[PDB]
Amino acid sequence: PVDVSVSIFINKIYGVNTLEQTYKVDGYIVAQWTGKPRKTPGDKPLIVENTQIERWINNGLWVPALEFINVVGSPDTGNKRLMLFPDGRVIYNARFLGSFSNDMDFRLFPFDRQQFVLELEPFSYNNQQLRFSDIQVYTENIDNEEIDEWWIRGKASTHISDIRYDHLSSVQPNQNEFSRITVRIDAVRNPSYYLWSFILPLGLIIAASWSVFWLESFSERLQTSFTLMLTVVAYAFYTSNILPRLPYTTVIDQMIIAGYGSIFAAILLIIFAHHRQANGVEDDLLIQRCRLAFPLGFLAIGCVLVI
Amino acid sequence: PVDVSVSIFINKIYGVNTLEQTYKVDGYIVAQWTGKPRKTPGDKPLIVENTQIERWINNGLWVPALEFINVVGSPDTGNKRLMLFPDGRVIYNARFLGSFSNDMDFRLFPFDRQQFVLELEPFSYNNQQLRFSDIQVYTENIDNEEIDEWWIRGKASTHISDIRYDHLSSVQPNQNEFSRITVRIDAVRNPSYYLWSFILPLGLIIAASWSVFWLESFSERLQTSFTLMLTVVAYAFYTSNILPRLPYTTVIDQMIIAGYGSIFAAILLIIFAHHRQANGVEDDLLIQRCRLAFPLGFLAIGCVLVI
Amino acid sequence: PVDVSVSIFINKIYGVNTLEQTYKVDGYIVAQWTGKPRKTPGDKPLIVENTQIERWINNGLWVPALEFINVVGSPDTGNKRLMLFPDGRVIYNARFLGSFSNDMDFRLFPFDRQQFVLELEPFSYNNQQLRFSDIQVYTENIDNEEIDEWWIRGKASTHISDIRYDHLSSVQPNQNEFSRITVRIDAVRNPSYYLWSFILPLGLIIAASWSVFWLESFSERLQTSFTLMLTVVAYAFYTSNILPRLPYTTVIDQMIIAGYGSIFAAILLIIFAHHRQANGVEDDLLIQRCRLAFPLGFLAIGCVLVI
Amino acid sequence: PVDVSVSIFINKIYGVNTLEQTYKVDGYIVAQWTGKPRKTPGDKPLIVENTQIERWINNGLWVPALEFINVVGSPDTGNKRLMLFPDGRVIYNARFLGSFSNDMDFRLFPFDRQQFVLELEPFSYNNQQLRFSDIQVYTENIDNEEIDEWWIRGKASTHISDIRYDHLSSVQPNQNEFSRITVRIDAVRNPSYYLWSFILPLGLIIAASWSVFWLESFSERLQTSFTLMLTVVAYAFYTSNILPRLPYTTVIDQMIIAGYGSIFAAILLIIFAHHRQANGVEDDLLIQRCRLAFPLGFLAIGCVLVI
Amino acid sequence: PVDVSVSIFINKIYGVNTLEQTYKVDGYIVAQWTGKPRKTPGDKPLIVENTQIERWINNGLWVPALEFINVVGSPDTGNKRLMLFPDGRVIYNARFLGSFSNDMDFRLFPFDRQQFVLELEPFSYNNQQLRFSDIQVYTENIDNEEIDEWWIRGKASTHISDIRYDHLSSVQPNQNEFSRITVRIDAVRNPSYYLWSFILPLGLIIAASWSVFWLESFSERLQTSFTLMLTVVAYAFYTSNILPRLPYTTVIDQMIIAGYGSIFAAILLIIFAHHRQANGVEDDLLIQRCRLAFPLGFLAIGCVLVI
Repeated sequence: PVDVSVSIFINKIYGVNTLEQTYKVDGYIVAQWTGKPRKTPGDKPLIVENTQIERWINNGLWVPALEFINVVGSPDTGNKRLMLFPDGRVIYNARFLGSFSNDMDFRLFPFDRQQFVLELEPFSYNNQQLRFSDIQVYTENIDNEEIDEWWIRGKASTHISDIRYDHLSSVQPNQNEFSRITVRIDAVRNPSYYLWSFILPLGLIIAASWSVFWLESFSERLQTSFTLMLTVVAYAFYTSNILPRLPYTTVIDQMIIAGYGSIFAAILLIIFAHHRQANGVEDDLLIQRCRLAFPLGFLAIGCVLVI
Repeated sequence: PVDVSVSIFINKIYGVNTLEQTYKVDGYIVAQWTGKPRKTPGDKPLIVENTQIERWINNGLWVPALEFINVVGSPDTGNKRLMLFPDGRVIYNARFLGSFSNDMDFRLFPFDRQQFVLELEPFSYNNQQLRFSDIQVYTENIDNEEIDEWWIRGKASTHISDIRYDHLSSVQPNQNEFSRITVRIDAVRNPSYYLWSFILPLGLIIAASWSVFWLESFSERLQTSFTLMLTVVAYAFYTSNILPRLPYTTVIDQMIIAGYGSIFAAILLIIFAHHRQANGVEDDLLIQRCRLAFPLGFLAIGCVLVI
Repeated sequence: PVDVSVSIFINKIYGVNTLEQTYKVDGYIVAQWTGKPRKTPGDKPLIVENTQIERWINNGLWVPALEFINVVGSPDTGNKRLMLFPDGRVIYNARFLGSFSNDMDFRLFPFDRQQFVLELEPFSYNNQQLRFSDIQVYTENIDNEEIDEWWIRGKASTHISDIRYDHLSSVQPNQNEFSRITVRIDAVRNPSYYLWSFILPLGLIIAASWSVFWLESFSERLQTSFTLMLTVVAYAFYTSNILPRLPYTTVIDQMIIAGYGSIFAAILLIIFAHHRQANGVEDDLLIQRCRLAFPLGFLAIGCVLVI
Repeated sequence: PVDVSVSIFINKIYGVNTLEQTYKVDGYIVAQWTGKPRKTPGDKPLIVENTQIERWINNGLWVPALEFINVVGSPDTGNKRLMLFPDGRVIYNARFLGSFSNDMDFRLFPFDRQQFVLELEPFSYNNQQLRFSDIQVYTENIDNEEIDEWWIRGKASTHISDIRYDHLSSVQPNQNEFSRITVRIDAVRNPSYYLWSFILPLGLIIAASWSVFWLESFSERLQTSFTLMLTVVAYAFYTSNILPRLPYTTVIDQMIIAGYGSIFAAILLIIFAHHRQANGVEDDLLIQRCRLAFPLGFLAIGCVLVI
Repeated sequence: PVDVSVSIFINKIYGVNTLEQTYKVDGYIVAQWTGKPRKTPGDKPLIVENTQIERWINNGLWVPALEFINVVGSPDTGNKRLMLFPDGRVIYNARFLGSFSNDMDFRLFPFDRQQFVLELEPFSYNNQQLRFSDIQVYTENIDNEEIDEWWIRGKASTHISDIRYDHLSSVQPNQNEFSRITVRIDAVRNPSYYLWSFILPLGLIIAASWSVFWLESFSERLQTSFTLMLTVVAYAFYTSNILPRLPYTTVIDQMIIAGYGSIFAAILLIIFAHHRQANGVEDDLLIQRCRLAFPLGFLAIGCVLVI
């Protein structure tokens, strides 16, 4: 087995796609291994760039294809370099920009943690193995964080391992184990924007919705909630058109549903007060004064949103 | 005829496009067949990656083109591999990401079932036939389902068959039958998000629309429905801007239409009550109290939405 | 002149772009012609796939470039095949996905008819002519129509002809006529979704707008139309954000404008009634009761929308 | 210097992008020049298509690269053709689709004039010059204009000239002048859709906003303008979401701002009338009757929108 | 070390993407260096265009790959040119369109300053160094500025330097320093559109929100703020759907939040006035007349938005 050492430099992690559960990574990859020594011009190592690499491979230079197990589509690679040493060893250097996949849970929306992952594994060779993995994620931990969308809690953690494929080729003696590098980078979302521009106003609006009980008339109390209704709908619109699309409800999504319910419960009470009596217009003076039953009956149902 | 055995590994099914009736599939394809034995370095099978395959084909290596009958556009293929065995046999291994087409009915929207399909068939050869088909869909049935948009029912069902082309080339003796593999994967949509964030509020809103009859005045009853009107419009907007575009009405779409109608029917009654009398302001005390005729006259018309 | 026979198989017509007046077509193209006989391995016709075709052309195999006169950009071509016959003849088979252009009138919007068109013409040769054209549009007429956006009237109509180019090269003897195949496929839009989700509610809303005249007060009548105003605006928004963009007004667009006008005319009358009198608050009892002058004065102006 | 004659056929001008100031052009380019005579099979001129051209260039055929000075990105080129004449001359024919840049002023929005421009100039050669330029813009002036977004004045105006580059290579004797063809096509926007669907309703809405002064009460007059406010906001939304994005205000944009102001001025007057008195509820009978001071005080400030 | 002189011509800086912190740059790059003299046809320098450059590199012509350290993805390069001089020197000329990355702070939104940056560094060679950098940004400072989105303060400032890479290859003697050119161009945003179409109306709206205190009734005062609420929400929607997406709050964003708060504070006061008394309907005549406490209590909290 050939010992291949891998170094991965990560430049930029961006463009998360919530629906597809993908994210974009720009970086370099470096692979080193040793082959039989060679005569290089002078005795300085030889440099082979881009189009020329192909030529050396035709004359039988071994350059194993390393696959990103979890790229969606084939990465855009920039410059490629072979550094051929006279003492045999070989260094492959290439820049890449790729879309990568991972299981991503967005349920705690505005405050969710996520992990960006790279998985490197040789495409054709079970033989030849990964010596060691190094991830130079030379961004910076707690710096421009508030200028950037995601806060990195790395550095990156690595993990070389062996993957067994059951249903393999017609090869069987013992060629079903491939060497796999797995990089993980942890991150949390920058919850600021969503608190101040979504959670907050949603609160104010839901709260204000409660001030319907301090209206004198019944005709006032009822007609007004039809406007609070329209308000939550507009806010749902605004909220859902700007927030990331998902197949499940988020924190915010539930708040909105709550607002919908609070306002509908009120309409039930408001109408009940007016007809649970012993006359015609005896609004249960006590009930129509649940101007406290709601606010904290909602901050009770609102502390079971987090049970 | 050459016996070609195909194995298809399916990594990710994502990005459904409702309007175009397409979906994205990332995976590997493996084809094996046997040709006349060969001298391979050592006697170990020979590996040929990417750019080199082209070269071997120039020297007359037969590698038949296998077409995805139902890809829209040409798939993005990652790494290619030929494994050449000394005892003759040949294995072709390639990664692919492609957009695939299928008839898709989205009429039951939030709770629709769908089937993702691959169709493999040789591009040029009626001769050479498909030995057997294997689909390793190594995701997992009922696991992270609630993190993912689609729930897979699978495993995949396969189907080798023969397709006859009537209008063919100038070849006629009997060369109009092609071997076609057909993979099918079943799935249902994750109806959660749509129930709690769309169906529910739409219900509340339509229900609340009925509380218009518990308004004392007529001026109150009528003026208020103009707001309920605006509310349904807003909700239609919200609904249609976030939901997948289609050329037909869905479940939700009908609910919306229903809301439109309920509110328009009420406006008719509300105005009729006020002028079907024997004076000037004799609102049919009985009629203006169809505060039950509607809710269940709608839950009757609402059980014929599902007849 | 060489006799070239063309067969075009059409798989999918999708992705109409209203603004650019383009549509997407996926299919195969087949060209056959006869050249000087050849020695083929065995005496079975020879198959040449993809990359190899290029090689044969280098050794002087004539394969004339057939251009799609009306593609926007250059088509994505999948697999290519040369079938070389020993008795001379040659068959070119290629899959294609392209964006095609045609004059498209969308003025009758929800119920417009359109025609999808292919135009094939040799790129360099006025010599060599198109023998006959066959379009196998093996979809199905009136079948899944209600699952699909467009209903095909077809089958396709063909028409081989000669195009004369005035301003041509320095060639003049008589080399300005090119053989052009022209395929046409007719289609109508699936007007369902738009009737039930747009035309209908727009009607209800415009109608309901008329119930403003059945309000008792003047303050009621006027203040309320400001809400009907806002409603039409919201509906315009909803309507225009979901409907296809165009540089002209459609049917629906006019309805919307009508709604705008009806509501503005009403505001004029409502205010006129209140001040065309002999006192201060003598609303022309007769006029404020044009609760029929509008509905049918609009179904009169609404039958001149179709004159 | 070689005399190169250029002819440019323009098929389609579409996809204007207001923000980037770019537009899309599909067409053919034709270049002709004369080199030393050649032996062509027969004595008929020779045709060389696509992939073959590259080969002839390897054997030392001179084919100068003509650059589109103002393409954004590199054009998608379809078929290429070399027509090699026995008497020396050479014709290069290629189809192209590119995105082109030009200074574009969109300030008169719905009625702006624009000019679509091509700029052709040899990439490497100051030597060799452009003989003459011909632009066959065979669309049609005033024909389907109302089906198309842009109305072409044209025909196209050409202009061959010499561009001097100051900071040039290490070459200095006098090699800093390049031959540049510059095509211009004039066009005006199809202002229909925007008049009837935007300018008009905006008018109606702004007008109707004035009918607030014909409300009897003060509570009526004030509360109602808060709805007119909301209406303008909605109309701004509708307007800005459908109109082309720009970094400056358009005609329409100003109307909107006007509506905003009129409504705010009214709220000032309405409130002023109610408190500029000698009691408590003495609304300046005269002032509250500026039901004419506004409409024409706005058609005065509205004729200084065009000073 | 080889002395490489670089000149960069910048044609267009466009398409800023706020979320990804990237911008688009179209331009030319020119590299010059000197190698061993050569025999050129005649003694005129030799020109080598596009496809041919590749050939010369195969015969061992050294053309070092210069990487844009900060491109996202790999640039689209148009025409390439080698100018080979007989006296040895070599000039490389290429057009490029690329997406470039930089730290971008958008917190002062409508009036933010930004800097567009290019970073050029040899891909493989620590040897060979950058002689001098020249950026010809031949646009124009304060000219068509009001037609363009961004105003350039330039001209461009350069900075050639040495970057040390710690974790490098197996090379160690002293080969960890690479020559890096860094270009910077300064710019400010054209704040017009946003002042007149966003900041202004937002002001009017927030101001008008204060006129709620000039309402006579309490039922009037409270019911009306529910409409002002809905208005701010609609404006938030309009605002956020048209403005650039970011992970933080901007100036405008805060104004919006302020409007939300002002309107909520008012609802608190309005309700407090009505129940802080010695009876039932004694609205603190003094308090309900904070028609000045707010406007300037907000222009006080509004001058701490800028502390």
